[PDB]
Amino acid sequence: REVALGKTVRIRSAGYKGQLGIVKDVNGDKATVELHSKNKHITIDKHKLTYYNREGGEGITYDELVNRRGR
Amino acid sequence: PSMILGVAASIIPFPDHNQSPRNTYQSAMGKQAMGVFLTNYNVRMDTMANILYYPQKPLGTTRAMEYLKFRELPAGQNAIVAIACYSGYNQEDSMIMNQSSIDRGLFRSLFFRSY
Amino acid sequence: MIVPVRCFSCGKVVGDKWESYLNLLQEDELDEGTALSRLGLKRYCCRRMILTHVDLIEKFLRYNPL
Amino acid sequence: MNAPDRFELFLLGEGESKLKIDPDTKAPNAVVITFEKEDHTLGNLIRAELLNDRKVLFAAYKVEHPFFARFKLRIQTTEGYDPKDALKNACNSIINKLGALKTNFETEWNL
Amino acid sequence: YALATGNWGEQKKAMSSRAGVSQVLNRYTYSSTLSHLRRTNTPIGKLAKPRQLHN
Amino acid sequence: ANWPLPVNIRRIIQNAQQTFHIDHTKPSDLTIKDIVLGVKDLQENLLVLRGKNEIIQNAQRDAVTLFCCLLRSRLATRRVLQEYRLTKQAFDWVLSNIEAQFLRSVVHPGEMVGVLAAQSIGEPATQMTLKVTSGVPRLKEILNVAKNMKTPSLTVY
Amino acid sequence: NTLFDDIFQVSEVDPGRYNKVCRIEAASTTQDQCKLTLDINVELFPVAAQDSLTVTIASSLNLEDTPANDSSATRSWRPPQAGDRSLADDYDYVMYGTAYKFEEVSKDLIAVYYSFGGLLMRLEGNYRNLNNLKQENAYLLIRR
Amino acid sequence: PQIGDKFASRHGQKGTIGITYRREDMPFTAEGIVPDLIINPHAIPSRMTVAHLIECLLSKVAALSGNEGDASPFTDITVEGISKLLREHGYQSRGFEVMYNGHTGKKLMAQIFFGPTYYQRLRHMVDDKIHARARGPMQVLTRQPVEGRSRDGGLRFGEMERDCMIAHGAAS
Amino acid sequence: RGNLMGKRVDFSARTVISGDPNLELDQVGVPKSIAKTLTYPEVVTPYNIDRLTQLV
Amino acid sequence: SLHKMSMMAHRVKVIPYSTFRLNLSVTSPYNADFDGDEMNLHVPQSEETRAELSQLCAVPLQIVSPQSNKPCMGIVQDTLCGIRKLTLRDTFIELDQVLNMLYWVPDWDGVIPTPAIIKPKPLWSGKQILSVAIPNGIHLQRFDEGTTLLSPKDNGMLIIDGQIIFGVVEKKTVGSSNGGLIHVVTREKGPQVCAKLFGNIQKVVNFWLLHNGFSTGIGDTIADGPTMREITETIAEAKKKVLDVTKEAQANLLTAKHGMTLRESFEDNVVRFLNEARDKAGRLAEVNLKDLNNVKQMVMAGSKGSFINIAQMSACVGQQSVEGKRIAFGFVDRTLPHFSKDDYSPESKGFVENSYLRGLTPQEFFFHAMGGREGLIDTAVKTAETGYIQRRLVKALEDIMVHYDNTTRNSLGNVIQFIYGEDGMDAAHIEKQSLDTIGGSDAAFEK
Amino acid sequence: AGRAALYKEVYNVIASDGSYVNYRHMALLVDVMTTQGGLTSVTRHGFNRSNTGALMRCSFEETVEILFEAGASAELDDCRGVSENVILGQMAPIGTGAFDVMIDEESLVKYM
Amino acid sequence: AIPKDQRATTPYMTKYERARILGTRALQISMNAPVFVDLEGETDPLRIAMKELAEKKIPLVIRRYLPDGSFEDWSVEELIVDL
Amino acid sequence: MSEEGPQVKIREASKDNVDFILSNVDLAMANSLRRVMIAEIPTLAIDSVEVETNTTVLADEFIAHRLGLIPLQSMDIEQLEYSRDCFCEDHCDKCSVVLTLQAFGESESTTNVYSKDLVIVSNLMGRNIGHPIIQDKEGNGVLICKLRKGQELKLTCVAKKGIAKEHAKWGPAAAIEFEYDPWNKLKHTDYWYEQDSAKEWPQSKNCEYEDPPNEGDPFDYKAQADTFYMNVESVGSIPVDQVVVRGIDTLQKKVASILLALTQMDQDKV
Amino acid sequence: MLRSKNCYLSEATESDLYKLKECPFDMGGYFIINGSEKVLIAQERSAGNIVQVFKKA
Ligand SMILES: [Mg+2]
Ligand SMILES: [Zn+2]
Ligand SMILES: [Zn+2]
Repeated sequence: REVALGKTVRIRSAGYKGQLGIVKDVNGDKATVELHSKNKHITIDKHKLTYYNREGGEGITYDELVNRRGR
Repeated sequence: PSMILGVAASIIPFPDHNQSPRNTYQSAMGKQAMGVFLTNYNVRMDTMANILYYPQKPLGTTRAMEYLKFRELPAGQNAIVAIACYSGYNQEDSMIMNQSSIDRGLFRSLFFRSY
Repeated sequence: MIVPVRCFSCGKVVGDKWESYLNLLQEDELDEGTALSRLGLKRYCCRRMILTHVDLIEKFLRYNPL
Repeated sequence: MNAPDRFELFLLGEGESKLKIDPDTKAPNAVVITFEKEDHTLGNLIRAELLNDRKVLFAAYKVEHPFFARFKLRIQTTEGYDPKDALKNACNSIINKLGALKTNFETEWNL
Repeated sequence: YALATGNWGEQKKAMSSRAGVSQVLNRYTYSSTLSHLRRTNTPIGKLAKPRQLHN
Repeated sequence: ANWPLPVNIRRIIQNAQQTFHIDHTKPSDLTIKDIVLGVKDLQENLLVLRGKNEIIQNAQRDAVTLFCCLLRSRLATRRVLQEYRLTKQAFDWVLSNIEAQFLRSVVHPGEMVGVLAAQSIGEPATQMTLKVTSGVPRLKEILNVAKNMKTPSLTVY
Repeated sequence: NTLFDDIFQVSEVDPGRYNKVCRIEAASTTQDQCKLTLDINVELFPVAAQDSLTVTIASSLNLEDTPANDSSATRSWRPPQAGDRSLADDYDYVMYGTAYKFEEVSKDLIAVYYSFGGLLMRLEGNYRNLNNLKQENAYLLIRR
Repeated sequence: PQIGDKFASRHGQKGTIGITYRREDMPFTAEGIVPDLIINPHAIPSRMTVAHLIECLLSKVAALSGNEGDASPFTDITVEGISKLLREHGYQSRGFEVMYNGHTGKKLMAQIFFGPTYYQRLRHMVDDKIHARARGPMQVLTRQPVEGRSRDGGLRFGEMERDCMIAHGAAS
Repeated sequence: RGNLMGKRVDFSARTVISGDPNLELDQVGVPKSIAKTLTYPEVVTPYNIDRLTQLV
Repeated sequence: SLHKMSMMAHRVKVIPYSTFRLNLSVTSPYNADFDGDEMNLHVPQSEETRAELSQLCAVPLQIVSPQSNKPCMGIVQDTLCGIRKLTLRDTFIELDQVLNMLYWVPDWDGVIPTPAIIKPKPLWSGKQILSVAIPNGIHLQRFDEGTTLLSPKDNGMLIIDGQIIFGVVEKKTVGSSNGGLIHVVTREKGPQVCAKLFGNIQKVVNFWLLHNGFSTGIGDTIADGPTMREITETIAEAKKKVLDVTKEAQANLLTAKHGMTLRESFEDNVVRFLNEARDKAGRLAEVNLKDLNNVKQMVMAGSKGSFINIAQMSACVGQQSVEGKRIAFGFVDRTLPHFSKDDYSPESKGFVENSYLRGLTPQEFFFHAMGGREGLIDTAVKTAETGYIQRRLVKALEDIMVHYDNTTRNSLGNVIQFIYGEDGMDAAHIEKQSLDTIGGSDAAFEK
Repeated sequence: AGRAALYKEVYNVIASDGSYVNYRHMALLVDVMTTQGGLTSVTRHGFNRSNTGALMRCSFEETVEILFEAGASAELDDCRGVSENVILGQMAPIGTGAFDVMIDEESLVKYM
Repeated sequence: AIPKDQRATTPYMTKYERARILGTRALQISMNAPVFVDLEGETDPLRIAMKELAEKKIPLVIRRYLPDGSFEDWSVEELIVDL
Repeated sequence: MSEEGPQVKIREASKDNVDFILSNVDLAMANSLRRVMIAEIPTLAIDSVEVETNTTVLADEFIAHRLGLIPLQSMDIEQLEYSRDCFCEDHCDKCSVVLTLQAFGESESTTNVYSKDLVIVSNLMGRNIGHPIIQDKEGNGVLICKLRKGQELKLTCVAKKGIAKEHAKWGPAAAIEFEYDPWNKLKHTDYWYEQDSAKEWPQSKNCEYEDPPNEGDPFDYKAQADTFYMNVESVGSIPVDQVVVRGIDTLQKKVASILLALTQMDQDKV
Repeated sequence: MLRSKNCYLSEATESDLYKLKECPFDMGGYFIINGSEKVLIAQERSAGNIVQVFKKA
């Protein structure tokens, strides 16, 4: 149901701007996104973080709900 | 006379100026030191493997370990040590480490695990 | 494995002096201390950075790559 | 993993302010000021400049724990002198001294 | 089996055979491997005399 | 003469002297009869058993003999009127404090005295260091009740 | 306010095991009983053998503004400012301490012990009349 | 490396990191050199580890001179020779240095021993030993918490803990 | 002795200890992860209902 | 968990790092260091259990140990050295540091004490700040050797109304002593007051030591030329005496002590002479050391070290012995192949002449290795035997209780003691006192 | 006299190194070990051979022998010992368990 | 059997008794149970229990068991709390 | 000569080191200046590294750390906004600088990779930032990695503004020498000695700028520390004079921020 | 066991060892069975054919 599941995302704003990670568990509004360089998990709002492609490409906002797809 | 010691005891500098239990403890705990165990790594699949980022040869070298290839495969680093009572946070056996040195790559290492 | 970029204690950049140190040691024919002084390292914190450094990168490069 | 983030020692978060003054009931005309995200850099300067004042009867600072970048400053002034006025005067004197030092250093380096 | 389990003998009568004869080589540092390759053991199966350092 | 005892009389009298600001020069208001009666009342007020029959009364009487000796030694008339000079109020305060401390120092029923004794004996044994046998082997042979100890000995006077 | 005054010629200064505190022995140059043993900070107030140091014990340091009318207890001592003249102006060494012992040396000689922090003073008088107004905390003033 | 990691010297002087300070907070000498590690002096007299100080002095002299130092046992190297070499380099006979406080900048009353020392990082780290359980996996036979940290096990309440709690009197 | 005299219990933690001069005598520094893992049941009652709801 | 102090109830304080942090004075009952030790934590799950732990197993409630009738906690490590250095008579502090030190005290009322010296420069003694940390209402008086009301050696201790008058603060005052400050504070005021005193003293001493500094070095173990010459002369004299004893024994002129053979008495004399020589050399080395020596300062404070350590590090290492006897003849009438047969000289039998600073020859190095091996074996065996003995003792006395009739009975109800301790007194509420009536002479008693 | 000599020997052993132990603990130990007419060694053949509870005795050593003997004979475990309560998982009658707490009506109607 | 009012135990409250009553009262207040004192801005059950015990307003009865089997009932209000 | 407060006297000037004497200033201000110059000056350094291909014998984290430790030019660091304060998504030309490094092994001998091989691909908009600092005579720079034939290293970096407090890689100063009172006139320290103090303790190089103490003179208890000798060494990202100026400016900015917060809260509370 | 007469690495030079992905600093002396290196610990025993006489209790 939730689009944000297993898709590589980039953290925007806050103290982790520009970081790359993969969201593992999503519940309610907060989304748990792991970190690549850092071995820790940070929970942030799904709307704030942008969405990228698994292989690589342009980044998009949380408008994936309208598109109902990836990339 | 210095050849009466073993492989582990040949690493200790000035062992004649130290108490025997201290030498025994150092010999026992030397095997747990972190360093480049072999140059064949990155080609071997071992269950555990720890490699120091920047291994450094000791300043106080001994003639005995020249044949043990310790200077070619060191298992430690040379760090500036000050013996002082600063802030009272290093009592008993605790020690105080510089954050800048750690950030610059002091004593950091790699961990390898194979499944 | 490879020479550190910066000195651990203070932070002086010593990663650009390894080749010069080797060249001084191999044809200029002087002891390590005078070569270190010539390079520009005056504190023993910086001197120990390259005086007690082992270059294991060559051993790794000896193996055939992909 | 329990490593605090490296930006928490100099960045103000949410819900907390840089300054916080609470009146002290132990002594008259005494207040306690809590600074968040600074330590051991400007606190010593503030304490020294307050001690340089003649209407300040007490000036000290301390850091409760190195883990958290915060310190508490206690000022006791003579009757009729608000501690906030003393703090403002000390800050102004520090600003003037720093400006003079910068100007002198620039003048010396110019030649 | 004898080289792997370390019990010097056949699969049967393992409990009556010596244990620890064969051990996994310790590869954590060069000194540890060198010390492990030059190690001896005294099978004792309470007594301080055999453990003391003799002249 | 130095033996462990429940209540420290010297600390109590020093605290009373410090908190009452004795002049050490003015004559005291205490009387010999009052001092003796107060000492006797304090001695009779120390209860450890709180029984009504003869056996329990005798046990309570003879279970505080050392403390009574110490109290009599530290509260003699000559000592009070020469060295530790207190007034009537200070003397009453000292007596009340002594009684309260003695009552608060009594053991509490329900304590695991056996486990406490076992631990208090075993800790020095673990902390014990290295011709008469002594140390860990001697303690082991004492606890096990060995019929043939390594080093028997005799002492004849 | 003043409770004592003498010349107290000093002799036999003992350096001791310290480097900033010296224990000295003195003797009045008037009464033939007064003796004084005092520890002083020679770093701030150097003292040599065979020297005369006028000592003075005062209940309070305040001048004629207050005629030693007690008070001034636990006032949270403040740094001195311009003016506010006190008895310390005349003297060169002022110390504050606590009395803790009142041993009687003999039938007429009495001894008073003072503790100025870590430094102790033993003052011995006579007839229990010279050192009669010594009851509690007081200031010690020394003039060169 | 972080707080709790085990670090040991070459003379049996093991220890763990208790606090971590930045460069500014660390004490500094007149030349601006800050130590990488700080060791309490209350560990030398009890263990009588003179070789630690001798090796530190020899390493300092070697770093200053640039030639490798010899620490082989039963040799002719003495403390007086190392002290003379250090004095020739112009630092101190006994290796003491004058340091300044990192918080206020005031000079320290007591001089501080200084010099490089070889240190090794052990295999024991706090990240591989921290455990915490609250109603985890169950056993089959005894229906008691499982064994081991990797299996999310629980701590064992031994007989010593039981009798200590008995002595404490906490029956509930 | 291994299952009745002494057994294994829940709500327990174990880690390397360290010194802290700034902590009081009756105080222990619990790591955040350990505190998060361990829990203590609290009965929902007046005088703490608001705090319990905030924690939930 | 050897004793009841090995497990106690604390208060949770969340910290941002993954390691247990505890006060330094708490480690002593736990017998734990910070070299890799791990310690367990248990969380109560009910209100009654929490109340029981708070009111029975609290840290302040276990200050006084009923085992040795002494406090189980005290000032240790560098805090002891700092409190000894601060209280010294020549230590003076200025206003800028005094204000910070006063503010560091959590329960400071807000009154600045009057400085000891006011006229030349306002200076506060360290004893003044230490007394400020000490709560009011505690009077302590201890007299050491040669201690009077005007003690010049600054020995002993006298506290009036929570104010230090004279005397250096050392292990005998703020340590685990019989009549120390901790015991008096715990007996007079509540345990919370004692815990607050611990915290305040630790904070002020740590701040002062941080802003003062303390170190140690190789030069602290080096003695001057004349002292080393005297030590060498003493060792030579002892060796000459041993040689004379051997020469007398070899001529059958020696007389054996009753109950001993001709060899046991000779060995006893030799070891006695060697031990006396080592003790004399160590005493000379300790006397030669100055007051500014770091090792001497640590030893005097009592935080760490001892006279034997200083002796072995500066003057001479003691003779290596096995099970109390000298090194046995491993070979045929020889200790090592480098010696000759039938050699009874102290050097060949395991006597070390050099110190740790000077370095050891291979023979004494081997002898020291043998001694260390013996020590390790002794510890390994002793720990197991003591564990078994402790388990048996605990299992044999786990059902003994004191009932409401002040009688000590087991589970079966049998009476073992009609009154606990034959006096019915709690162990933790007993102090060592002297009875004046028994002592003294008849004339003095009558007077 | 044997008990006094045993206490003296225990004190000599304890005080040999220099440590101090309160007299009450040693006195309790020697009284327990000499409660009967002779020495009761702290071993399998000593204190573990009394008329105490079967579970408490079996918890120390020789678990199945003691249980077998109890089954063969007619042994009733009155069960107020600490070991029995620990086995049964009940609040032992020690420390805070030596008394029961009850609620009275008169206090309730008087306080309210 | 109950020893009438010729009781012979101690007229004071032991530490174990204090802990047990404090824990029981803390649990009872933690659950929805009446409080016989003025909370006065306290919300921790244990502190409420200590406040109740301050003026002996706890309706609890101590039953001290003799080793034989007899027991005597002691009221909380009549027990002196000196510790 | 601008104002009667602190005074300066430069003993030596250089592109990497500056020697000067501080006068008419207190210990607290000098210590604060030293601390600010150590760990308060903003600097540009590589923060995030994207590794495309790595066939070398070095781990990705190793190369990332080595690249992050490489100094970069920060002359115009005041014209670059903080990443957290920018309105972009991850990075842009107004808040970050993008650098790309490509290396391949063609020659039979080992092919070294130097910091001079880094190429800036973003638009600097005329700002003097992002250029790697090269001070070697050969003009090579910091050795990043060594490659043999057949090995390739392609990766992209982005540089972000930061201070040394967050990470030691942003420090612009290597070592700062701080010293005052070459003679023990203030008695601020006690000299450890065996037989003599002057003989055992070497004289500092700054003893020639102060009058030697006079024997047989009373201890001056009214004298305080007012003269300080400071030497500042720069890594190379920022010149030493600019380092000192930026340190003074940062201290002034912190004090001004404290004053502004005090004024704002006074206005709000009144 | 490694570096024996029947092992391929006995006569191998440094270049051959590097080609065979073997560390030249390796010493051998162990057995490779099931992919895990095994080392035989020397066993200590009393020498035979020796006449020894002891005293009993
Ligand atoms: Mg340990
Ligand atoms: Zn450096
Ligand atoms: Zn941007």
